Amino acid sequence: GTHWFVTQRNFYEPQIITTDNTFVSGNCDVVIGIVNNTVYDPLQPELDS
Amino acid sequence: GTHWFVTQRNFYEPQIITTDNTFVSGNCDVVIGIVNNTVYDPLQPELDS
Repeated sequence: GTHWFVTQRNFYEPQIITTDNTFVSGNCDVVIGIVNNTVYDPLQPELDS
Repeated sequence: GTHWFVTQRNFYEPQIITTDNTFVSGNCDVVIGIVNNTVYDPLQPELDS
């Protein structure tokens, strides 16, 4: 109800959405039901730090 | 005939060669029939930030 988490189908283990846990394919205008959220980039703070 | 791609066996989905889709093992003088090409590194362009 607040933030989108990634989890396995056999158990519930909250995990933050990241570029390592997701794959970039297609655009947002194809998938039906796609939702908007913030994908965390682990390299973003490393480059800024 | 232009650039080498990494695609699935059951489906043809051209994708640029990157360090995430492959792993470095052995050398170039062992594997038979190896070809020369360029591997895209996502960390190289991010160095400007």
